[PDB]
Amino acid sequence: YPIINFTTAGATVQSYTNFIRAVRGRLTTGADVRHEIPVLPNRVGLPINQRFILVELSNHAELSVTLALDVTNAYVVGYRAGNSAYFFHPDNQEDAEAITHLFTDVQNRYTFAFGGNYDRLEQLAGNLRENIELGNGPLEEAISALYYYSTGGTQLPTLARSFIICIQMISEAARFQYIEGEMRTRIRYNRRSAPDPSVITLENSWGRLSTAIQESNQGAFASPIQLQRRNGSKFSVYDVSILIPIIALMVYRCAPPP
Repeated sequence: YPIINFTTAGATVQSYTNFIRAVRGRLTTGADVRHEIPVLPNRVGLPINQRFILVELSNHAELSVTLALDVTNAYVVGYRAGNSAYFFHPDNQEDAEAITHLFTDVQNRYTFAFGGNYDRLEQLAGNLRENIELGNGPLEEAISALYYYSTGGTQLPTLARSFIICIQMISEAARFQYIEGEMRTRIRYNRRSAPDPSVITLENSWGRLSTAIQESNQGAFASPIQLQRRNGSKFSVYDVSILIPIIALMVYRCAPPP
């Protein structure tokens, strides 16, 4: 499976940008595009040899971890740290069988009983996304946390918090240039900060947005979608046009019309 590398050690806006750009290139072929927005591969009939991509994260502490992302939704399905790999609770028999194709040579394999969805992770973390700082420092720390979990150096709440950081800085950034932009800002000024409502709402609305766009009539939504500004004020999206600079990838929702 394709591997993309990134390190928090000496990270810059440019190195982070190249990284996210590479992730997007491995996530989608670039064949399916709608109203200028790339669509991730349809999971139906997708060969298992093209189902995942690996993201190896390293940090200043010289510690590395490898996350496994599902190309059909950009989810982080699990990770390997040394001789141990951990997977989030599979959701269907298909996903359960699919992850056995990852890190096939790790000595110890484990499957968590919980999922990687935010509601769950925030619950185990004891903190909501809005109270979890993001940036290069948090990422660097998240990597170490993930690394020492198997040896008992990381408590579950910290592990969950770490997943929340990685998922947003990798998967969400890949999905939205607007969140990749938020992370670029954090790196550029070396400031760690929790995601504002604009980031939070985009993250929660990815599925709805992907579907609205794909089912739109020549780009116009049948029903508007409500997002939030940085100050938390509400604003409506009635067309795909306004999302072009915001969403970089969509989950496959339907076949494109003639």
